[PDB]
Amino acid sequence: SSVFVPDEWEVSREKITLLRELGQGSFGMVYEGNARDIIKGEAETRVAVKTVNESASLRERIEFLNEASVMKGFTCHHVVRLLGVVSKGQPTLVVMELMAHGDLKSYLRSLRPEAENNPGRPPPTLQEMIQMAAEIADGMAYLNAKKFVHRDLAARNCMVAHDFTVKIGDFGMTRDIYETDYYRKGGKGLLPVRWMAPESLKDGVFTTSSDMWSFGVVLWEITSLAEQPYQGLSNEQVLKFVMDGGYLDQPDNCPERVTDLMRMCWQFNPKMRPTFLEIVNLLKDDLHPSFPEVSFFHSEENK
Ligand code: EMC
Ligand code: EMC
Repeated sequence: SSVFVPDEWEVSREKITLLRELGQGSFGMVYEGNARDIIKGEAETRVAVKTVNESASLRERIEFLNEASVMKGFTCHHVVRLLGVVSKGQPTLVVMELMAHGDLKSYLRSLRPEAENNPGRPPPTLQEMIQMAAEIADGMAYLNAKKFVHRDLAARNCMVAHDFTVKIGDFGMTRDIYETDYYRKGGKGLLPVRWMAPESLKDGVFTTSSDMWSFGVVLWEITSLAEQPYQGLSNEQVLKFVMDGGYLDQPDNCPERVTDLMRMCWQFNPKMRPTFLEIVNLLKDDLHPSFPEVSFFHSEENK
């Protein structure tokens, strides 16, 4: 059932130029490209362009476009957004905003003291960490408001803009440089075990509450510059540790307010964990002045 985006979201094919491949997405390759006159005030804009694999069935091709129509309804400064779609002709293209600094996991790793790709920037300050935290929690609040359960929130699944704003978004690369971030629990499916709440591991259920747990892990990744959670434990060990009530070690030289927030996320009982809106409420008093201008939290949409 092909459901198409509004006229405003259709992009003339001639306005998109694919430049190089960024990597694999759920339906196929993702490319970095240029889109002309796609954003007001900009003659050209760097974008990420998704396509469906040429081996995909018609059904999968239709599903690829229908998903873009869904993603079209996710409009929040703290969520990577759909800029447009070339639905007519082959191949169909879903144009997404390109985050200048890529995913958060790779960005954090580049900030390490001896990283070869170190931007010449210092690891995030307390202030920047709290800002990132509120942006992530805010985008997740928006998504949860849309009844979306991420199921794989992690720094690898967040992206960094040119001004360092962190947004919820990923192309669909479970298998990538981060394949090791997933494990076939019981020889079954690939699960992001080191990011999963104890109840998800034990019963396979995922909720916004399990998303909150993962959010705590993301905060932890910011503090550790994205080390592997429970790096000293094997996948099997992580399963037992976490199901037994274990959680990550409180980061060093980090305020009680922050570590406590992390501890709340890691509450064993999902019911005891904060909601994403509560997370933002908790950090709202010390954020960049633009925050109220763009957050779902301070929006008329937060109902
Ligand atoms: C303004 C809703 Hg993120
Ligand atoms: C990344 C500051 Hg506790």
